[PDB]
Amino acid sequence: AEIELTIDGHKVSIEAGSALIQACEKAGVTVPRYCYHDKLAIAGNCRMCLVDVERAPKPVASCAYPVAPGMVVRTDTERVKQARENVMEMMLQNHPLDCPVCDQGGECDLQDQSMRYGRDRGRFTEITGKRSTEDKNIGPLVKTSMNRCIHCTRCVRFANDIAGAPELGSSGRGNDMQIGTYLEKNLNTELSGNVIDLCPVGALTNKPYAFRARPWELKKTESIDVMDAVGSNIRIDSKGVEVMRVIPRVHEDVNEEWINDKSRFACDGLKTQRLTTPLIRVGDKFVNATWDDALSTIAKAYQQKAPKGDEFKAVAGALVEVESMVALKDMTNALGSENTTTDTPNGNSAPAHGITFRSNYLFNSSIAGIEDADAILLVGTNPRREAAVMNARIRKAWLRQELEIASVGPTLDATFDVAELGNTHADLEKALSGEFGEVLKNAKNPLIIVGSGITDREDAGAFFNTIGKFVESTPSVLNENWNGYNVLQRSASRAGAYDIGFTPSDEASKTTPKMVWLLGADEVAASDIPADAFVVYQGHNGDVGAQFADVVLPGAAYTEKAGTYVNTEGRSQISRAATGPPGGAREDWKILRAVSEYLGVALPYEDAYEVRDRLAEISPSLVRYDLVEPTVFGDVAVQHSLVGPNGSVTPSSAPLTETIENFYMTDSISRSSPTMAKSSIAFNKDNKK
Amino acid sequence: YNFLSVRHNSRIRLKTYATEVTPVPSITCLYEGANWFEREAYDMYGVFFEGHPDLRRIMTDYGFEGHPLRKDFPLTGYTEVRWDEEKRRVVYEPLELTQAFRNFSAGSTAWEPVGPGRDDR
Amino acid sequence: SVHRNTENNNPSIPFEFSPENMKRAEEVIAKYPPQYKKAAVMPLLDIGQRQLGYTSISVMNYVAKLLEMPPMRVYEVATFYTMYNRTPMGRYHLQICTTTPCQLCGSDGIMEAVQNTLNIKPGETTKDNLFTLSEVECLGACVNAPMMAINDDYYEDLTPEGTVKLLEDCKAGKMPTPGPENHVR
Amino acid sequence: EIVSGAPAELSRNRVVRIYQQAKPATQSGEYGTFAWRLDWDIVDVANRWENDLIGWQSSGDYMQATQMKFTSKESAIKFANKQGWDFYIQEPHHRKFRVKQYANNFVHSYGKLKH
Amino acid sequence: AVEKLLNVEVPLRGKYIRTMFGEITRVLNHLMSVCSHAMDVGALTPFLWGFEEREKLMEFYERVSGARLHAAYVRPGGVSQDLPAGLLDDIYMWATQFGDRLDEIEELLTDNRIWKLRTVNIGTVTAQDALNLGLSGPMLRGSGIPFDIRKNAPYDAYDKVDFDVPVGMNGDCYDRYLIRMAEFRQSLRIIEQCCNDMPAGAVKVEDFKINSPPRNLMKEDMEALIHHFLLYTKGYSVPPGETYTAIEAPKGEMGVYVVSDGSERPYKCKIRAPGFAHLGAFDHIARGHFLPDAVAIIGTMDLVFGEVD
Amino acid sequence: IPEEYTKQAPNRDSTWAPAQASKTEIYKNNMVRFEQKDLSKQPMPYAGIELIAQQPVRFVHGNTAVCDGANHNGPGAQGHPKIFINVDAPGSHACQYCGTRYEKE
Amino acid sequence: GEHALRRYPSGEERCIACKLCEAICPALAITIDAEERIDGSRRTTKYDIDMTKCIYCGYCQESCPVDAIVETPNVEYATETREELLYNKEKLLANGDKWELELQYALDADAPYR
Amino acid sequence: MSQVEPGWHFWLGYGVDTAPCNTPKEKLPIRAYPYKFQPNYTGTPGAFVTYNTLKPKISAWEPVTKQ
Amino acid sequence: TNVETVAVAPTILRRGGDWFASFGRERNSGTKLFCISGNVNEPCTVEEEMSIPLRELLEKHCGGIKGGWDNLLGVIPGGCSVPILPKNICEDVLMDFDALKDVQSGLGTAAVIVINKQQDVIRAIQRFAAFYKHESCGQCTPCREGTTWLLKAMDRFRTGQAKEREIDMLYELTKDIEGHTICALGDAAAWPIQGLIRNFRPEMETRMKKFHDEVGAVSVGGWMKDARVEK
Ligand SMILES: Cc1cc2nc3c(=O)[nH]c(=O)nc-3n(C[C@H](O)[C@H](O)[C@H](O)COP(=O)(O)O)c2cc1C
Ligand code: SF4
Ligand code: SF4
Ligand code: SF4
Ligand code: SF4
Ligand code: SF4
Ligand code: FES
Ligand code: FES
Ligand SMILES: [Zn+2]
Repeated sequence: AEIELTIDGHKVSIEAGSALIQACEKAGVTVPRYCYHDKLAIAGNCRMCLVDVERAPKPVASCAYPVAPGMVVRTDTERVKQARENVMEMMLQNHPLDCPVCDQGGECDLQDQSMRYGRDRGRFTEITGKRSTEDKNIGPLVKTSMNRCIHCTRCVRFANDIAGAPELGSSGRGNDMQIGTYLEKNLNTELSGNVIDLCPVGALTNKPYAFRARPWELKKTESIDVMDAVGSNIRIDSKGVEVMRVIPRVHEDVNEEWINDKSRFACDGLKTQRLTTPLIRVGDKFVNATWDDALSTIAKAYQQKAPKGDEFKAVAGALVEVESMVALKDMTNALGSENTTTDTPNGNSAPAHGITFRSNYLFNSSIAGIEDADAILLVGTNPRREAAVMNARIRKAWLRQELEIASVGPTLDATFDVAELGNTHADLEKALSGEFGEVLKNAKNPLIIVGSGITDREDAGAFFNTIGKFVESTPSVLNENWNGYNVLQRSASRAGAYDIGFTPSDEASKTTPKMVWLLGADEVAASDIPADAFVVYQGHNGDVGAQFADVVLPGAAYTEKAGTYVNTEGRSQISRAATGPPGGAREDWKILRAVSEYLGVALPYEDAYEVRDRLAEISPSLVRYDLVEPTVFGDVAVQHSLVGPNGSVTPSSAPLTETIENFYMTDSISRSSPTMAKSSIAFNKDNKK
Repeated sequence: YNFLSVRHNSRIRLKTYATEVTPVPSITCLYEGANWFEREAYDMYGVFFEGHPDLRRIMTDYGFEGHPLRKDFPLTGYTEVRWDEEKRRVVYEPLELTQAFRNFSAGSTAWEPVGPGRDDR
Repeated sequence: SVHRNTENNNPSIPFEFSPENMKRAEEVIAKYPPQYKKAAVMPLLDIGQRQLGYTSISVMNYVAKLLEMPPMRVYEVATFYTMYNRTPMGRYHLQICTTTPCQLCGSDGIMEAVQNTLNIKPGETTKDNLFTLSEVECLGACVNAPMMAINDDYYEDLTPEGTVKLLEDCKAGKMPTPGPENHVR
Repeated sequence: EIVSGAPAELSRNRVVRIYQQAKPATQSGEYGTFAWRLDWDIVDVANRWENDLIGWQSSGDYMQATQMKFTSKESAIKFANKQGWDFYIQEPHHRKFRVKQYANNFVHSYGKLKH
Repeated sequence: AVEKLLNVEVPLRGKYIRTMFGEITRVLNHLMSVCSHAMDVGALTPFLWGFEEREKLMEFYERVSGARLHAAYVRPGGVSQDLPAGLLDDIYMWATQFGDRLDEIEELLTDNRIWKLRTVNIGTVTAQDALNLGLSGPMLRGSGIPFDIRKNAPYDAYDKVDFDVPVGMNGDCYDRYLIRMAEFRQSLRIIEQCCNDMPAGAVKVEDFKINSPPRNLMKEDMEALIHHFLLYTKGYSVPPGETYTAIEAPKGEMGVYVVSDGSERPYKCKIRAPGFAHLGAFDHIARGHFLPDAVAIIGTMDLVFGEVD
Repeated sequence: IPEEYTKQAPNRDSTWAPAQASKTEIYKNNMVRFEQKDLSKQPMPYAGIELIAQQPVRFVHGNTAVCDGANHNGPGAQGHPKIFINVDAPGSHACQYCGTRYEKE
Repeated sequence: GEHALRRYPSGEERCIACKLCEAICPALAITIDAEERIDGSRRTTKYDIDMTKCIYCGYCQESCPVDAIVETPNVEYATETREELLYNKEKLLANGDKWELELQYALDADAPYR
Repeated sequence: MSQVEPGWHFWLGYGVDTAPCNTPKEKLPIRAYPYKFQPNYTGTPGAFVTYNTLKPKISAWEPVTKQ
Repeated sequence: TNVETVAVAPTILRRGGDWFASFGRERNSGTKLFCISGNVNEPCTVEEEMSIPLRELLEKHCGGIKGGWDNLLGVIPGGCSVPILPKNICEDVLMDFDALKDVQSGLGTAAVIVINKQQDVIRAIQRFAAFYKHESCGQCTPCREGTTWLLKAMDRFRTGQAKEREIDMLYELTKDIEGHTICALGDAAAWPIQGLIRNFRPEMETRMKKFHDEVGAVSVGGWMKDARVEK
């Protein structure tokens, strides 16, 4: 299972039958490459990674020559170097001259690795023309210049293997290979926008970023994703006030190379309609005002209404930070009561799995172990519509291994061959007792993934007690070294919200609200409003909620702060700010501390570290980062998630509706971008065939 | 230290290592061309010296603390402004807030070279 | 210049196949294992080609639907093969070999004779839509190098006189001919 | 500990970041892997505002753009405690071994087929 | 210092034009030094007469550089661009008269009894002390050690040109005057033979990995564009390590000490200036004089304080 | 932020904005310091948006169009570098260095 | 000289915001912002030269590949405010529109040497 | 100075042997059609001033309230 | 398997192993088929002994050379992808594999094309360049851009636009494609031009003599000017 090979004095042992480039990169030897990639299948196309191997007449392609035991491998024979110059010359004398106006100026990997391996006189005459290539439209989200495509075929392999939209095929021979389609139809798939970070030349590129920047002006900054519960691995390109674009950084457990395609275009959703100043309504006449004026107006209105007991319904918004939610819960409990629910359509009730025993709550299997699962089934969700990179790992496993996959509930087209078994709870219990009671018990480490959309419904009862009772009642695999019972969330911060323990408590839920803390709660805001509203909308990008507001608080978004976030697997991941907040726009937990000053019940903590100290005092899984093992309550948690909500709700046969209609317009950032409006109207006959 | 021969037309270099904490002795006891240069070394670094007369500042402002060629504090400096209107002619500093920050160069290619070594032995 | 062009010019997914073609297609598919089942795609495109000349995007989409395939892989097959003519083509596709032995025995003058007869640039078709020119490379048959092929078969050993007689005849009268004489020696 | 040559009150006020520079996903090439970076945060009110006359971005951070390039994380952190300000370290993330038979172009009975 | 650290060598056209430009620069520096010296001493006419052909040397920069006196004309990879024709034709006709006018400014200072008591054995610096002071250049060779760099560590084609170096005998300011006044009429020979021996060849470096591509074929070629692009974005690769390089600037030995990271930007550069060493020696030299002695002894040792730091 | 105007200038020879986010209002452009001033400070850009409509479309019956932009009096190369563009579909007549429109006929 | 922006014959504002003239201005006196303009190509949204801090190294001219920023020979200066020095896009396009005759003489004696 | 139309400014600074009213093929790139030539306006009330071209970078929200 | 190497299989399993081993060389063996075409007297096809004189092969079985033995200019042996033997070292070599492999020619197809001396070798090899342009697949990066650049060069060599060093530049760029593909189609494209620089260059220079000022003074107004290659 290990083999020594010698690359130029560097002996190194790697696994048998592996890739020679993997040996070179383990040996710390830089080998130039264009059509190799890590998480794609190997093609021999780019012909650059040539290396000299003993007992071989030709320098073989190190991307695909498998590891033979005990090889002598030279990357520095003059045949190798003075053939690499040869191959780079014969890659460049049909490339166009777009280098000043090609988007990847300091990132054309061809251009980057040209000077140290290349050759000056690309031989030409005015008589000679190279060739031209027809530009092609792949979608209004991706700008495309196919003149530059060096036919690395990384795009094709990505659209086939990982994306599952095979609509980007190759075409033609000779000079006349074009990539895309000659039906001229737009790609409208999930995670399409990974491909512009993937084509190593600037043939594919970003449409709203198109020419705005060029990568040495850019304070490239580590941060954590939003608009998905997975807490993806982003990195923000910043010009200093504006945010230019995002790049998915590498993080091998959680979504190793990819971004959710909604998360790629928060930049056009950021700098467009932010709340820069507090706004107050005279009434249908909505004027901005001084900060202290608005604070004193809020405190004076609180003293006017005096909502002392079991009132002032704060509600967890979609996209916030843990520290603001800690300030929210602590300020409400300091003020006198507890009424904090979430955005969900009538989730003014417990999520039918207790805040006790953390393992019951989140996606407690590892994201990598998804490709270690024998056969899984999904209920109440469309994982293409939510957490698209989770769908990417699903397809990665489904092409790798043999998995029996079934959807139950919503009718979904996902690219890994589900077997839908009804739109009803009775169909669910039938399918569990019928044949997956054989499969999941017979299989080795199965998983069972549930949507958040079922927790929205009043059918969080018998529908959810059925699957919990099945988890207990099939205890043979799902107890000790594996935990299949898992849910996903729509938003990221709802995971940390249920971690801190926002309570929907029925002693307080059966009352009417008279003060409302909206934190971006665009979804629930049409219903939950009284006449005596006094809606305090804190946040940014006032799409919905500011339109229902009484006082606007211009909160800073995720980009401008060190928002410690929780994924849907319980990992704490801490951010960094990449720009200051625009305008007045102070930071959110500081806003709630100042409200605690004016609405005169002050918090016991005000500096930066004190927030983290109280957060450690609340749940110390959130101060130790990105490493979770909840092995201790794998068995008692399903008892305490089953017996509680048992039979309080008769199983309603209302069908399992689609959780998200428009994926592209969500979350009060992606809700409000002219990128996502264009991609949302990319549904038409152009996409269909 | 770079030294120069006269009879032999031959340079040499001589290195020590010193910490901001602990000094290393000067070489002004041997000749007189030192006591200006070691002032320059002290001013640019805070590499403190020893056995030396007149270890002043030359290369900065006279009330200016910090040491510039340490890679601790950047190009702007901490307090570098000057203005004189109200407290008259007292050209007193502030927090140095520039008018456009030195937008850096943070690009880097694959790898420069591997050296073709040569030694006599 | 084998091009990969649009699909606008009145070829917009409206066609099918016919009765005996589906039976013959099932006969073709039966030569291939039941799982891992694509490899009949090239002869099935030939059956579509002989059913409907100038194999359009429509019959290709019908094949891709028929053999459970995503369509771009079928396009990726029919982007290679010069058999799969796309533009509308006349009754007799006229393929002149202009490769090296065919060059060295005078197919150059044969193409000159054809373009004197049919004033057509060698990548175009006749306005009558009776003939469509294509210079082609070596069909293997370097037997009598001034040969050409016409839409099915090979006509060995052509003088320009025999060529223009064939262009007169293949307007109406068929010439089931290898060559003027019989044998190869 | 008192700072000897640091005239600011940096040492009590700001959070600094020790991080391995991330592997860029756009280019292939990995020279940013082999450093360690010190970076002061922008957790500020100064924090690069907008100018009003020409419209540059005049900052207020006297040490906005500054990067050390260290060698080892523990040498980095021994410096960071030696000159003495509040840090936060960030662990890098590798890429995991996966065996790549180039021959992954073969099947049994199975529905899906690829390029 | 950089091209030593690149292991490259500029072609012969580049070495000859940098050598002749180094020697008109030497004419310019010693001319402005003697002129500002004599203005501080008190005579105004040598100052203005010398600036009259400093203006011609300003033009000879200007027909090459982009400005009058500062220039980005040298590069690490050789220079910016080859000369224009009328420059090389004119510079002979300049050097035809410059010896005559150098004699003309020489006739009223070198001989008079003023400069013979205005400069006496004044600021005598012995060689045992001058070596111990870190002095160099004109004051060193005024103290009678026949050593510079150019004849002794020959950078950039001073090897190939007949070059004779004046040597002092007395370490005063008078030989420090006369040694500059000899270096004029030694540098004019260099301008003569570099007008004669001027080859034809590439005036940048030969490859295009390191300096700049030629601007003609940067618009007809892929590779010329990528080299142009990266040479003006990321600078370029420099191999790691240290170096130090000293040449005799006309104020003394300038040293450049560069520690290169192995990256786009120099990890450390330390200059070394004769105007920072001679200024350091000034206290040991100035003792036992008067103030109008000290005014002259500033100007002798080339104290232009833009070469302090 | 108040009520004041001086109707003497549109955007350019073109009437409206030249591109995305290039405004021509003056009040947001700090009307404090335009006062006592001629308005004959230079509005000289003619907004090259208008100058492609000045330009006539060029036809090439090949398939690949070379573009230089260089003059036929200059001794040195002065135009934009040699981009080869395609004339294949009608519409893509755009040399991305000059905006000269190349149509296939 | 003073940084006049050239255009083509019938000029479509020859600068493409290619940012090469940014990355070598050794006092960072260049501040550019760019955008895809309406007609498809890329143009300069704003173009900024700190004539406070332009050393006149000419590297801007030595690297702008379409030869669109050009050092003039004109010494036409001496403003009374800094606010009359900070050249925006309109000043430079105006300055190139004021003369290209002199610049055409300059390039046609220099471009076979640049 | 600056009353000189700057095509002649070489011929007053010796940028060319030939007077600029000689060659027509060198002299004509001009179809940027007006040539108004403001000399210099410094100290004059109509001095040049400057301004950001674009708009603010962040685009504050518009106060629209629903019910 | 090749169709001809499997066509002999039942006959060679009904006859003995010594039957096929009776012929040719000590390592090369048996009879192989010959398709003889090009500008010859009688274009024909036979199935004959390996290791025969090519002159006896032409003269005894296919008429001969159209023009006779003193009117060839080159012979293409074996494949299309084989270098051309000259008129003197085609006289007495063999028709095997291994000895002709020692005369640089791997006769892997055994299909012989013979040319009159009154015809252009340049047009033949240029036609092979266009052949590989129609037949390069697309996976190899060097093969496509290679064949395109070779076609662009051989058009210049037909018309005589090249310079004397461009011959060796062409040889170097053919050496660039000599071992750097996936399949041997690129090597097959690299063989005829490497055969062109071998045994030849009086006639490259003779065609290039037929005008002056190579890389001619042109302008490229909207298309190119002053010359063009094929369109
Ligand atoms: C680019 C290339 C093209 C080839 N074309 C043919 C062909 O058209 N007909 C043929 O019989 N062999 C052809 N071959 C040789 C095949 O590889 C052949 O099937 C192989 O040599 C089988 O060996 P065999 O002769 O023992 O059967 C080609 C080889 C290469 C590299
Ligand atoms: S990909 Fe674009 S930026 Fe990179 S070398 Fe090619 S043309 Fe230039
Ligand atoms: S689409 Fe991009 S990544 Fe894919 S082959 Fe083309 S240029 Fe390469
Ligand atoms: S001339 Fe020099 S200082 Fe001025 S903008 Fe150009 S590069 Fe910068
Ligand atoms: S160098 Fe050219 S393309 Fe780049 S910003 Fe300057 S004028 Fe524009
Ligand atoms: S040699 Fe083969 S694989 Fe390579 S490009 Fe040519 S046909 Fe394709
Ligand atoms: S990936 Fe290794 S050669 Fe193309
Ligand atoms: S010679 Fe052309 S077909 Fe065989
Ligand atoms: Zn153009």
